[PDB]
Amino acid sequence: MLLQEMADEAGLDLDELSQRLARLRDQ
Amino acid sequence: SNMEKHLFNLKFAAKELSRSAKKCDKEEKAEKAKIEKAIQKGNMEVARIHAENAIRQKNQAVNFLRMSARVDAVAARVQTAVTMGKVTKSMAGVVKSMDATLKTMNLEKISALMDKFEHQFETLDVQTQQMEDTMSSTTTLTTPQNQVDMLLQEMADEAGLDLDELSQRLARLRDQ
Repeated sequence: MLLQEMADEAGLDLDELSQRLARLRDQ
Repeated sequence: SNMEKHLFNLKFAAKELSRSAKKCDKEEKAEKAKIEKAIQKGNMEVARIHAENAIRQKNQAVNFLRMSARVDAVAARVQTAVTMGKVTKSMAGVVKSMDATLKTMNLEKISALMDKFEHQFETLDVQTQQMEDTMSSTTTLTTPQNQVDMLLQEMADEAGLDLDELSQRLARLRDQ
């Protein structure tokens, strides 16, 4: 987040995941 | 830089050749006068040497003038080059500056910032309206509506241009 913010400033472009993995584990 | 001083030297040599041609011209005049004042005394050789000297002065003068014109043209060309080079350097500088600025202050950042400006001042309008409502509610006894209306009507009739029972009836309705 810090890098993205400071890139937007300097002007140049560059949890649910684990939950879904848990879903798969339960499956 | 070096080109500038070299240009200065070129123009110096140009005007030097010019003044040298003028010097040769005035020397030609002087020799022509000396031959006049010498031929009167019956000197043929002295006149001859004076004459050839004058012709040499004239020829060298025209040559110096031609050379001066050439060098002036060359120096003018070099001046053009120097000025164009300064312009090019300045344009490169502003190009670098604009590149840095645009990379820093891009179009997207501009748009976002301007939208933020707009929304901020809309919020400020809301604030002003809130304060308007409150200030109009507070200072209401000292600024009735009927009084100001009567004043406006009277002063309009003067300047010449056209523009309790209610609550009692509402009370009647409330009682009904």
